[PDB]
Amino acid sequence: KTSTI
Amino acid sequence: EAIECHLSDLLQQLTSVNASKPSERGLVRQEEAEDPACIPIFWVSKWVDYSDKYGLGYQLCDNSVGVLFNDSTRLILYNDGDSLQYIERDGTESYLTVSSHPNSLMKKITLLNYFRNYMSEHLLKAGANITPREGDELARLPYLRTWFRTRSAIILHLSNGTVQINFFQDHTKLILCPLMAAVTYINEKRDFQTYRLSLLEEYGCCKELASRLRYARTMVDKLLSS
Repeated sequence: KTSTI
Repeated sequence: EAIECHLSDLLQQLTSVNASKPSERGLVRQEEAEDPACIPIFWVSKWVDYSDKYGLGYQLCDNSVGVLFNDSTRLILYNDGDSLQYIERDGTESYLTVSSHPNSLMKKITLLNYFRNYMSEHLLKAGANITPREGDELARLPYLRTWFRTRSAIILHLSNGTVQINFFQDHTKLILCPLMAAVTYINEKRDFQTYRLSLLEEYGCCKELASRLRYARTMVDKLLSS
């Protein structure tokens, strides 16, 4: 779960 | 601390702006609230949520990197790749180097490096087209004081007063700073603009910023209540 790719 | 103090100031500023119902004017003049000088020095450009096991890693726009671990401690690596800062739960800070780092910080430094290697390989940089404001030569970095995620956004609270809200559905972003009493809005087109909150109250703004500032009010209240 991360910020925008 | 002054941190608690800056949360109260942001809340008051947002409450004032929203109370004025900025999107409800005879003629909204949002352009009159533009203050490019008020662009933030720091914001979060990338983050990785590994809170199931360790915590949340992030990168600031200056390419420095931090972790807020699940035990409410923070490790921050400067963009020179050697300067370190450890911040304990109660805010106590220690200045270190990866060269001379205490053995006790082995595991956390290894985790910081995991996040560091991941982010420089995976994610887009938020506000990449934005040139930060300034701050003095040898200044210390802020750290992530707290964060949380809702269905609509991830909320990030920096120790320098800044609150950042990244909205999940359309990738719009708000960077709020009580010191400047300003807000930076990053549109879905990654276009951006910085507004003085007092002038937004004076001249009004569009429905989409107004809406986001209402949610921002709710979020800053949540930060304060916790």
